[PDB]
Amino acid sequence: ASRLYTLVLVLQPQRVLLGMKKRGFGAGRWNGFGGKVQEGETIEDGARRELQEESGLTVDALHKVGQIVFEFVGEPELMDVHVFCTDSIQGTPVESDEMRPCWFQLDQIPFKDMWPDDSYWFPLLLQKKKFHGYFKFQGQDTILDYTLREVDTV
Ligand SMILES: O=C1N=CCC(SCc2ccccc2Cl)=N1
Repeated sequence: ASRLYTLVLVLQPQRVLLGMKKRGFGAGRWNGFGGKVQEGETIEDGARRELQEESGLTVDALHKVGQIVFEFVGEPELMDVHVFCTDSIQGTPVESDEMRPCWFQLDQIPFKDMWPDDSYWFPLLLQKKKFHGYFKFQGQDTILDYTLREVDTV
C-alpha cells in the first residue's frame, strides 16, 4: 500500500543544506536528500546511502525527526517518507547531473521553490520538534487535505 522513502536534512545552528533536483520527480524544487529504500537495507542505512549519492556527504548518526505519508490522487501507491536530521557531516557538497546542493540561512529557506507541504513541517524541524504528517495532493502544487501532529517518538 505504501513504499518506503527517506529524506535527510543537514541542519546546523545557522544554516540548512538543500538540493535543487535537476531531473525526475520534484525536478525544479529545493528539498532534502533522499530516495527509495532498497531490499535488505534498513531505513536508516538507506537514508545514509541516499545522502552520499545525492550530496557527496558522509553522515554517521542520523536522528529520526518525522514520518510523512504522501498521497497523489489517481496514483495507487502512498509514499511513506522517513525524515532524518544531522548537524555533523564529512565532505563538501558536490553538484552532479541530478542535484545542485546549496547552503541556506534559516531565515532564507526558499519555500516558494519547495513542495508546498514543506511550509508546514520544516518550521517544526527548525525548532527541533518531531512529527507525523499526511498530505493528500492533486498533482504537485495543490494540497487537498492534510494532517500534521507533533510526536515524542517518530
Ligand atoms: O517535500 C516533499 N513534499 C511532497 C513530496 C515530496 S517527494 C520528494 C522525495 C523524493 C524522494 C524521497 C523523498 C522525498 Cl520527500 N517531498
